[PDB]
Amino acid sequence: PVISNFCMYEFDNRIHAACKKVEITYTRYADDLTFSSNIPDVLKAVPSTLEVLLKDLFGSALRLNHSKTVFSSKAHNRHVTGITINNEETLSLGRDRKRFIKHLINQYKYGLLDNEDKAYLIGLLAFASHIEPSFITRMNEKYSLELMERLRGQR
DNA sequence: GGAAGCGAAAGTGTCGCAACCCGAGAGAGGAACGATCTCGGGTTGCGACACTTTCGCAACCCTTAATACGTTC
Repeated sequence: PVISNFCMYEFDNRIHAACKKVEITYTRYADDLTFSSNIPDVLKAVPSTLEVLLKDLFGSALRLNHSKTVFSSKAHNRHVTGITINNEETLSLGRDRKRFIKHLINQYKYGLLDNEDKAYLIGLLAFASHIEPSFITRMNEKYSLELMERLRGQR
């Protein structure tokens, strides 16, 4: 991981410098170049810049995945490295995952959830609390506070 | 990267069919010699197709991993 991060330091620096001028923010989770902006029709030229910079730096060793270049807007689904971005411009787990978690908690309510699924639900709830703290409050309201407290356990 | 099988893709040879040629022959006419149409090989050109070569998909995962629960690369 650290070698991979260092080998892309110059690429990250040059891409960030180019993107800040055109009001584009750039992040990379070591394989996922994410570019976003509020200016329309500004992200069209980003892939060409990426290709020319990669050819300048790494030659033919590192290449973009052209089948993995996706344009998205508020008209469609928007998720970055697993976190859905809402039309309200806030982080979310996605409606489908939230309904799955709700079903898991409902199954735990009637005692139809086994130990493996219970541990999976506890891990998912911790991840949700990290990502969507308001979802925990909503589940506390919907499924009562005592049920949630017994599900997460006590120290 | 690439077993083992197998099939795609492209190139090359081959082989049968058509088209024609050329000599032999029975004998039309009409009064003889041999016109004319056919029989039997033989040659050549051509194109469909079989055969030949190369490439590429992707087993396994090497001695050599860790094992609370969840996302991400």
